[PDB]
Amino acid sequence: MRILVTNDDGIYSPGLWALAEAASQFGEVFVAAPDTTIAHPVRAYPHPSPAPHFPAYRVRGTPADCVALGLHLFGPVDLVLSGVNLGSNLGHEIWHSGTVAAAKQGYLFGLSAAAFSVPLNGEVPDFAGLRPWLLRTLETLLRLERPFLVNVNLPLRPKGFLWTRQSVRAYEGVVIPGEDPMGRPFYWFAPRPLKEAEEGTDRWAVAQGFVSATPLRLDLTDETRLQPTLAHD
Amino acid sequence: MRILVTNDDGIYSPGLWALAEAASQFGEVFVAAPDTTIAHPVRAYPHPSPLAPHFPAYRVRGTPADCVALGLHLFGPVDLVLSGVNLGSNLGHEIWHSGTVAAAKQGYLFGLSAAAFSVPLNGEVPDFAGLRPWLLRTLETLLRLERPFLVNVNLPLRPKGFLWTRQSVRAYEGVVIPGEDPMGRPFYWFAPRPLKEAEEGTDRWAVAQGFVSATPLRLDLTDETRLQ
Amino acid sequence: MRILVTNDDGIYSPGLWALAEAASQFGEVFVAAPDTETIAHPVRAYPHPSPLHAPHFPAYRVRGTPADCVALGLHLFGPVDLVLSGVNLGSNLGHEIWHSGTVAAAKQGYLFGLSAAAFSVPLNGEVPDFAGLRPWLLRTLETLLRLERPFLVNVNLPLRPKGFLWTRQSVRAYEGVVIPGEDPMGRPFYWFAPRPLKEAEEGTDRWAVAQGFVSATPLRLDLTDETRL
Amino acid sequence: MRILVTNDDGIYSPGLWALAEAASQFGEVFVAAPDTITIAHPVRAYPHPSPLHAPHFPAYRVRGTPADCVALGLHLFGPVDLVLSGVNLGSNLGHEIWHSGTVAAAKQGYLFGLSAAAFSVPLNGEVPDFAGLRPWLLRTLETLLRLERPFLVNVNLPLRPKGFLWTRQSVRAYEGVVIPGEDPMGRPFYWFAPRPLKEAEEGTDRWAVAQGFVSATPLRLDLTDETRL
Amino acid sequence: MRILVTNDDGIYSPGLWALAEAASQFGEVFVAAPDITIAHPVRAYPHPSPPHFPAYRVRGTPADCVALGLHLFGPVDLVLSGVNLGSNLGHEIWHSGTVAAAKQGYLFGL
Repeated sequence: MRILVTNDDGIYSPGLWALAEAASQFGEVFVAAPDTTIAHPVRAYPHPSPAPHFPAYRVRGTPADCVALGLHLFGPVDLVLSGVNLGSNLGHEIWHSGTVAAAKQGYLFGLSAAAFSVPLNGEVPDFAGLRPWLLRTLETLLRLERPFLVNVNLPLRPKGFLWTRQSVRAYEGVVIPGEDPMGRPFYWFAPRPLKEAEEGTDRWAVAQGFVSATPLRLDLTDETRLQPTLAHD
Repeated sequence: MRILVTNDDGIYSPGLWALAEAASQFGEVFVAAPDTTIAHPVRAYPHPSPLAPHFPAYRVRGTPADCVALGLHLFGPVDLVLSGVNLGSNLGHEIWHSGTVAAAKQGYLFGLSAAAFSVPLNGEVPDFAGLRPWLLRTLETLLRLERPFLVNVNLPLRPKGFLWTRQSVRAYEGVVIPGEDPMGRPFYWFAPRPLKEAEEGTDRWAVAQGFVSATPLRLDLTDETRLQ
Repeated sequence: MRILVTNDDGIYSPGLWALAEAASQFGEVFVAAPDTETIAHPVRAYPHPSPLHAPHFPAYRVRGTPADCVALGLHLFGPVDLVLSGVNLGSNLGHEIWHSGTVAAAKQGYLFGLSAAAFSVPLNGEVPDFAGLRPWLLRTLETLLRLERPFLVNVNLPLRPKGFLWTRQSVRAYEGVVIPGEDPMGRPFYWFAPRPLKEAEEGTDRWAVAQGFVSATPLRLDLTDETRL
Repeated sequence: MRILVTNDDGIYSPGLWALAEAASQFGEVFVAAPDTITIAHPVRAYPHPSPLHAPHFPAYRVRGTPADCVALGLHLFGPVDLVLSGVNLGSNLGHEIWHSGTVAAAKQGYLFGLSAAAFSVPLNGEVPDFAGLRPWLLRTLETLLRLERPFLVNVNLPLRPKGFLWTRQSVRAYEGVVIPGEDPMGRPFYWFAPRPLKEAEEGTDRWAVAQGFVSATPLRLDLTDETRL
Repeated sequence: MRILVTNDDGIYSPGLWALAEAASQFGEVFVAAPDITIAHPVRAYPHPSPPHFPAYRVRGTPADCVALGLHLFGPVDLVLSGVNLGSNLGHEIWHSGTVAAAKQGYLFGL
């Protein structure tokens, strides 16, 4: 099988190259990464892979742009992988994730897809010690009914793997006033969750030391509110 | 009832004032809007509501989410968070990265009822003197629902109805066509297009039929049918 | 003559309309601003209903940068004599002139061979009154239409101008102030609060505005320092 | 002498590390580059281990702008005698100098007193061979270290250099070419394709790199056009 | 495409799997089989299918299985009911539970 690897941090992110080297254990691997709805032009320049040579392209566009060009230039492609993003993509963060959107674009194009992320701020992800678990994870996804759309968060030092649901929490909008060093006022926006992540959620799983894998949906409709509204006698 | 009003087009967008005006008809309106992820600092300066009655307002040099948190601290408590009226649609796959929708969701995450308002664009501009009747009718409907609620609303340019809808979810084809600019440089045309037409009952379908579209949104992106 | 007016705040900026209105009092205006707020690239525009009817002039919102506006403007209303850019809601003084979008549109004008002027009014805290500034804008636009053309000026008008003043760019030195801190959550960070060593000195644009005088600084394109060459 | 190095492509660009290594041949090098305003703003910074195989470099990745890096670095490392910025992937010639992030960081170095330079290399197409360019960065740095301090220079190295040259910025007039066109869907749009009236002169930075010579241009901060003042 | 398969004989009928298996030869299959219009409680239970198509045993009627089938598995493009051990011809069509399930499917838009 053939795999397209992209991300949203750039063609130089070591997480991009760690994902591609790991994807290569299961198939032909091709890379298309970002430079940084309507028909637009996209410039794509061949990029030499800094490991087993991977045909790569540097795209002047969005990650979704990469997936589309990556399928054109490298088709056929059976799977679309996005990451590994330097930074988590858990709970409410899934919504806005660029990494996730890349995988979602692949699913919308009919392929199977998965986003991979690791937490930042402090220690940098050690990709050598993460290779085993990256591999294990890929081996599992590859045993799912296709196509699939999955969101993966790997902790810094994984001890396991778990299928998770998204953490969904309420917050109290904390606004704390303050003044900068030179006198100018401002507001410190810092929302705190009203409770701890329940077990079974992606956030929990990563805090316990497990690779979290969440199957995503494309439909945002709240049918439990819609259906009753649409009913008649 | 106290209503916080915001958007993502800017304190200067007419869409924003059309909505605050319409919301006033149901309660005391407060406005907080963007100027143009974790504990971060944000600035906010008073702003005179355009002249229409006066609305306490603020321009926030941050995100629509910041506006919502900043509005609840500056005019709290609040009963409802309305975001829009956005100058561009927010149907289907677009809901995902909607700034307008982002603001409303923020209010929801704070225990409040919320709704985003969008009017389709890229051609002509909306007439908010004509849209007002449909806006009022829509708010009136929303306010009868059980609280809290999270609804996404799209209004066609000149509406002739109203439908509770579901999100249009469609598959695509990665149309990539080679080409060069009249100057000589090569490039790739990316033109994604849906494998089919929007279905009856979806938001996209409703709007194309001249109807206002109202979709109740879920916060959980988890696909439970692939988890169990 | 014919005058193309743009800005970088967007087609709904009160400052854009104040400048077109203030311009139409010296010629035919044509607006082309970004609705969005260097190799052949697609650019589209849409007729936009201008809010000015005294007189009414053709407008366009462009899905592109301020520079795209200038270009599309010149092809849509060509030929044009003067390119105006502003009024920016915010100042564009001193080091700010470097990465200023407002100034950039005017600059793009000059390279297309026209005369150009960026206008800006300080903000932060209070909003300008374009009603009261109209006198000074007009007086300011007379002064520029006199100048040997082509020209490229950067105008800055205080909130309440009490005079004019041809000026020079303030070129101060700073010390990089950095203080450790920690957001409410206990997280550490650093405040990077740069502050100039001395005050603006007379003749400088920043000084002019502090005095209540409209500042207008002619600009040079060549950043080359011929002395050390 | 101590040297601070940064860029705008990020802490992972291999150009940041080639410049840093070339710098190390002249003194102690410290790095602060983006993980990826004038009012006091918060800036995060985290220690970042240098390359696995090469001299050890004390470095920091910062969640801020290149200018922020110059400031945080000076606070975390500095005293520093020189601020280097690059090697930027892509060039920074003629008009580009204004809206260049690379030049920007250097510029910030200057405003702080310290001497500084920016290095850029033409990209798009074939990537640069930093091992083949090392001899030229070393050659270039030797020359800049002779100039009287403080100084501020912009350097562009072609892919395969064959000389050096002290240039002046390549200024040129452009024409707003606007070809009408349509995409596949059938949608209409305007192709804005800016094009210079005449090839860059000589002794200009753009001209040199075209011949194959490294270019270095000393820069000014003052944008005022005195002759009209 | 995706397919929902049920019957009115129960989850152990060979007919049901002989149908699910033939159904999988054209798309993703999901099986929901048995154990009024007013709102009634329905329980389904994860059931191991004997290829491998996800399945459920539903403590409910066949209709219930199509309803539940879609909510726990759906969306879906087609409903299949059977194979029923026993014919459903002529006058018999009127009261067939096998046909009633496909009917519940059509009335649902599939």
